[PDB]
Amino acid sequence: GVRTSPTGEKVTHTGQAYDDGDYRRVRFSDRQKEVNENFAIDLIAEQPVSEVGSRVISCDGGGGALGHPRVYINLDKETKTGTCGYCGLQFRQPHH
Amino acid sequence: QLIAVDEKLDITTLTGVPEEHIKTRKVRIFVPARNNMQSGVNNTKKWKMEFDTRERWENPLMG
Amino acid sequence: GTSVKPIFSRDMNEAKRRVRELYRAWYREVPNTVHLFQLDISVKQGRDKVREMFMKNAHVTDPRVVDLLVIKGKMELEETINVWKQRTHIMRFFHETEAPRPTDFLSKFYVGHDP
Amino acid sequence: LHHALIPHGKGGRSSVSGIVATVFGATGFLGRYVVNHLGRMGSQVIVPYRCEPYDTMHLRPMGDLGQIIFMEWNGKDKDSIRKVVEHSNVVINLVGREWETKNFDFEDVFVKIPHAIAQVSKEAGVEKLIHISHLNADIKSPSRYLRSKAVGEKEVRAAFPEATIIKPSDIFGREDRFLNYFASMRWFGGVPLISLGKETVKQPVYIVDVSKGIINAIKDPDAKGKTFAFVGPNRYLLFDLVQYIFAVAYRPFLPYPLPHFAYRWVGRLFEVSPFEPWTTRDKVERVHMSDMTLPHLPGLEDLGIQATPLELKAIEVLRRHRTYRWLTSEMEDVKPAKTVNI
Amino acid sequence: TRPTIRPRNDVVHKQLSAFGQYVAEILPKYVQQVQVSCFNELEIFIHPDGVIPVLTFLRDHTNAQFKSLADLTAVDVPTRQNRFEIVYNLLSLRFNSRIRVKTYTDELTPIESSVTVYKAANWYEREIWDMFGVFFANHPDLRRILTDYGFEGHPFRKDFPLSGYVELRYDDEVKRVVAEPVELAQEFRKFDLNSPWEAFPAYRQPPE
Amino acid sequence: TYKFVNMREPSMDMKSVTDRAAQTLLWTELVRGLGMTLSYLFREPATINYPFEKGPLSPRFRGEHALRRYPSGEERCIACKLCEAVCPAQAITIEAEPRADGSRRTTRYDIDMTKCIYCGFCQEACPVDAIVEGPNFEFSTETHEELLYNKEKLLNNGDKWEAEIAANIQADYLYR
Amino acid sequence: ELVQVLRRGLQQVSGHGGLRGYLRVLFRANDVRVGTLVGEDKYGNKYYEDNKQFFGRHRWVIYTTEMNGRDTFWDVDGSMVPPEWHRWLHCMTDDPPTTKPPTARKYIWTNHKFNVSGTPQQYVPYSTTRKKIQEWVPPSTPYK
Amino acid sequence: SRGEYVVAKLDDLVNWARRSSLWPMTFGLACCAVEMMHMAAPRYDMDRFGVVFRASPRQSDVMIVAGTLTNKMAPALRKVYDQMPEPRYVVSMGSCANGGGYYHYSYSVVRGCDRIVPVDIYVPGCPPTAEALLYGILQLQRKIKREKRLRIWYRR
Ligand SMILES: CCCCCCCCCCCCCCCCC[C@@H](O)O[C@H](CO[C@H](O)CCCCCCCCCCCCCCC)COP(=O)(O)OCC[N+](C)(C)C
Ligand SMILES: NC(=O)C1=CN([C@@H]2O[C@H](COP(=O)(O)OP(=O)(O)OC[C@H]3O[C@@H](n4cnc5c(N)ncnc54)[C@H](OP(=O)(O)O)[C@@H]3O)[C@@H](O)[C@H]2O)C=CC1
Ligand code: SF4
Ligand code: SF4
Ligand code: SF4
Ligand SMILES: [Zn+2]
Repeated sequence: GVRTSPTGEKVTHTGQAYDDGDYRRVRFSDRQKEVNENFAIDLIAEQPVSEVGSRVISCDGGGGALGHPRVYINLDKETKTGTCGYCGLQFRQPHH
Repeated sequence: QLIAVDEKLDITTLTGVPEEHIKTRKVRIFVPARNNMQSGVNNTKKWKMEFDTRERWENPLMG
Repeated sequence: GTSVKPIFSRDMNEAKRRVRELYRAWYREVPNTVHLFQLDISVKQGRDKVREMFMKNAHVTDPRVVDLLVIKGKMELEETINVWKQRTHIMRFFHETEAPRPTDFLSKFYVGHDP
Repeated sequence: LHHALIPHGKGGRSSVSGIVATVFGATGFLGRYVVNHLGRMGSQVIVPYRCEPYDTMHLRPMGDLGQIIFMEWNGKDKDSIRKVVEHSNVVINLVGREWETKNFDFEDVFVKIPHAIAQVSKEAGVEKLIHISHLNADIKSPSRYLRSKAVGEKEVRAAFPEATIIKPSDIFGREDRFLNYFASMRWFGGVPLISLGKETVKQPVYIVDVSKGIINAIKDPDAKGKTFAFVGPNRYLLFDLVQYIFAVAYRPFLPYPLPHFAYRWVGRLFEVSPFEPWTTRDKVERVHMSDMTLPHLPGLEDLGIQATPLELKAIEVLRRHRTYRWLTSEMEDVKPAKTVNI
Repeated sequence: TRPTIRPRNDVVHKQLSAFGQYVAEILPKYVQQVQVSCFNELEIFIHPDGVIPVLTFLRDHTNAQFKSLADLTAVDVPTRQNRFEIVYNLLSLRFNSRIRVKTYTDELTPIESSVTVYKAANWYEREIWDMFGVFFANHPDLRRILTDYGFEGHPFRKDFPLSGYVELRYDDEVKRVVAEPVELAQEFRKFDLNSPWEAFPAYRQPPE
Repeated sequence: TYKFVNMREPSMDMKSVTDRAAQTLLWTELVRGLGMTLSYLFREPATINYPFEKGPLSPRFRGEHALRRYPSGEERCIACKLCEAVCPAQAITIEAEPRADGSRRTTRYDIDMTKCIYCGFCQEACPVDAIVEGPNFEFSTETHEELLYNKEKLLNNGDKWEAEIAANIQADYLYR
Repeated sequence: ELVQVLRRGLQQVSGHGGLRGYLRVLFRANDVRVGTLVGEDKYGNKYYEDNKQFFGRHRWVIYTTEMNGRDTFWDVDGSMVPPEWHRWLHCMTDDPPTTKPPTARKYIWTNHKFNVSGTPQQYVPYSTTRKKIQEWVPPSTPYK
Repeated sequence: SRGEYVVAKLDDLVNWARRSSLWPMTFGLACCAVEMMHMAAPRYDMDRFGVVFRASPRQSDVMIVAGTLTNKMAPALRKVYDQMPEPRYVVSMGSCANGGGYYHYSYSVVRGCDRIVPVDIYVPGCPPTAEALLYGILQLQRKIKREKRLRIWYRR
């Protein structure tokens, strides 16, 4: 989700872009500014919320021992989904 | 035999420390306070000596 | 007796004679150093530098510290004579590349925080 | 002051000085010293170059990581000048040739290029401009070099009213063409001097003094629209100066007088070299021209610089010109020269 | 207790204790303490005046015969009045044993050179002088060995900073390498790793 | 148990003395050396045709660093700073903060590759397999500054080398 | 036996596509061996194999003459190999990406890039964190 | 034109001659000299590219700084670099020569050989493999191929 600064400089996922008056933009003259094009926040926002039939769900990020440490998520609040503290995936109980 | 030197001990001229970092420095002799986040007290036994904090600035490259 | 043993000298007088002996050797060596290392300084300049290096430690009153200083000066003299040192090491005594740090209050205040 | 430009540190290699300088002509004799002094403080130096990048290797150890940036530019292209001075708050102009190449004459390197640099710096928001002219620069001199220098000086002043103009005189140093030039003519058997060098007076200045003066002018608020004359502490007759030069190099001195027309002729003959000429007619004119005395102008003493006399620095340049027999001779052995001091 | 714990050797412990008592009995004038570690290492602490007698006895006595000097070094403990601790590690080829001899000194008191007893000590003592500033009396040639020429201060001492006081670079103005006060682009980051819970109760000190 | 290497004395037989004399006068041992070197002349050389052929490597090989992602495209790194605490050369610098969605993610992640000793302790310490040493080793630069990686460069390295890093991890994670 | 190695050399000349192809490979790769084509690349590289060679020569790549934007007829480098063929070519596996393709991820680069050092596409480091201290902004209106 | 074509051809010939004949100084300091030796070994055969070690600096084209530079050695390295006849090139090998590496915060180590001599190629690693140094050498060859000395002289 790269947006362009009013100076014409690409803005990174962190959000740092030089101000028009910053002399440090000269390092990109005759060269380029390195910006990763895939934003993790937007990529994780696209994932669907998983509905499960239990009050507590488990997440290891997938892949078994190739993911993250296994954690257990509580799904008792009906106004908000449960999010993994490592992976970012969202879970909820069937409502409505 | 022994020569009976009755002077104050001073090894300043032998340590090779620049005279800036001997006269303008101020050390603090203290027992460190317990980290209030934990109840362990093993880090409050000995005495520490540290120097006065000087200037730290941001690198123009990489910050 | 303070239970302290000497290195070489037992009072300030022998320490002073060793200092004087060392000083003569350094003073004598200076012209050979200027010729051998091909330094762009005068013999007067090098002898003034030797004088300044000796006077930096003129406030010492401990014969043991004076003995150790003379020992270090002997090692320095030996390195120069045998050409172990390089024009680099000899000219480090003069600090040509260093901007002189100001000493008055106002300049220190203007530049930064160091006292 | 744009926080990113606030000075920080102890003025060393890793410090921040707040100076962002675009040094034109940084690949020359004076440019290397200026860039070294700027990078000592921890300044951001922009080095515009047109030569081969191999000829800029010596400037890379002069700054910390990221503090020296090399960009390509064209003297006749103003977009390049805008590109290199866009983010700078100081611009230094050290561009100049001592001979006229087929692609650039004297008024291309001393008039057109300085004027374009000054105008682009003014319209790009640059705060300080340092322009280097000659001490003997006037519009009525027999030398095209000095005429172009004077025209370019006035035109730069027109394009950048608050620019600092510095007029040194016969800079001498290791990579100089002054002390080196005289030493180099030993091979030609004799030393040709117009009127035996008895009617010419020179006041050479040390290269390090000029670099320090430029650096001090960069960081002096009162030196905005002033003009400085960078001269040495002593004035010498040309005969005495060349005699001292040959004495320090321990070479036999065999001077002879040469008429102006013949020595101009041999300069013209040397001019045909497609490479750097050994000497030119303009070099002859400048060598056998007395140095102007401008006491109303500020000098190195007004920037805190105590001019270094030639006697304390001639050996470091002329020892390379000695033979093995005299290679280890010391500095105070060669009887300082006679001085025409007032 | 078998798989993961290092096994004990009581026979070597008894032998080393007996030999430590033996050395202590023979040299009462200089020996101040004898220890045997829990992993069978014999340490003998001596007064600084007894370096030559104790080392000569340990090299020449028929029962000891510690001919080879394995290592000689110093340890710096600033909280002690005698700042420096001189450690001698000797190896016996006849009896297949190793002994350690320890003494002390400070910044101004010289230690007697051990070069006559062991030829190998000449470089080791030069390094101790270079790194800690301990002067050795009667050394045939005492000078710096590891540091740069004209290096000021001793690096191994605790007070000396990790990065030193000066750094080097080449300057094109003077056409040589120059020394300047150290400036760091990125300062070394100090970590506080010690835990405030006691790990080894067997080493607990009295609380005064 | 020991053996002697040079305590053999030669026989004083008349024919043995004659053989030694013939060796001295006719240089037989030197001819033997020449024969050995001639035999090597006719062997196939061990040279490979770089850059068209490459030396063998292993999945364990430690190469240029990279920051990895989860299959969904979310970054794996959670700014625990275990890699920073374990780095023997102090080559890693990390800053973090809560992201706009509250996730615990870094804002700065630099590795000074002129400080790094390429020991791989950082990827052993990482609990989520975020930082790895990839298989790339041909990344020489022309300036010093190009070897001071930041988070953008490392994430791009991960995106570029994932197809190989994942396969190398798959072949070796059972030894870890 | 000598006539047979001569036949083998002649067959090497013939199997490279005539004399022109033989000279092309001889002046590009400095090698005239012929092996079975394991597969071709997305960018023009070809990967061959010859199991009768000793370990190290049994696999090789003939680089493409035209990478992303430059002409690589003479100027080739090892950084031109994509990661899957990079794994196959360095003998980290026995499986070419033609028989065992890598897993597809949406964030994986669809276009490999060589070492871009010395070109305008070179990486330039910078600080990725925001400004730490904010300064007070004086009011725009006069005070007296 | 005609003169620019001639100077372009002469640039091509000179650069080809210079890059095909790269003679490094027989110079090495630490760990990385072992991998440089392995590059000289039969598997990689640095000789087959025209690259042969020669002891004398006066007969050297390239300096490869392979190992840690210490404050005691820096004057010697600068001395042997200054005695190389030009054109001369410097390749930095490994972390220690690149930026100080694993002794960066030491009191006796120069934080990068580029504080002493200008560096043309920075080869990263600890130590870089023999193919890494080979890649660096071929990259230096390409950089030499890219230089234009007589084109710039002709346009002065
Ligand atoms: C008369 C005396 C003065 C001149 C003497 C000259 C002697 C003869 C000239 C020698 C000719 C050989 C040069 C051509 C060989 C180049 C080979 C070819 O590969 O070059 C390619 C590019 O073309 C060359 O750069 C052309 C260079 C030559 C240009 C024309 C030569 C002009 C000669 C003019 C001589 C006139 C001098 C007379 C003055 C009195 C790139 O190759 P490269 O890839 O890198 O090398 C292999 C690396 N691989 C494996 C990756 C492929
Ligand atoms: N040195 C002296 O004795 C005196 C010097 N000055 C002035 O000081 C300035 C520099 O002195 P110095 O450095 O000794 O002169 P140099 O010739 O030694 O340096 C010349 C500089 O100008 C650049 N340059 C020359 N022509 C052009 C051009 N046409 N287009 C772009 N860049 C060009 C060169 O770059 P490249 O190398 O790439 O051409 C080089 O960096 C000059 O203006 C000179 O007149 C004043 C009084 C006396
Ligand atoms: S490989 Fe080792 S030195 Fe390099 S970043 Fe990881 S832990 Fe630090
Ligand atoms: S890379 Fe791994 S170890 Fe390092 S901060 Fe991120 S999650 Fe923690
Ligand atoms: S970079 Fe690593 S391998 Fe090379 S010299 Fe330094 S410590 Fe040794
Ligand atoms: Zn998860």
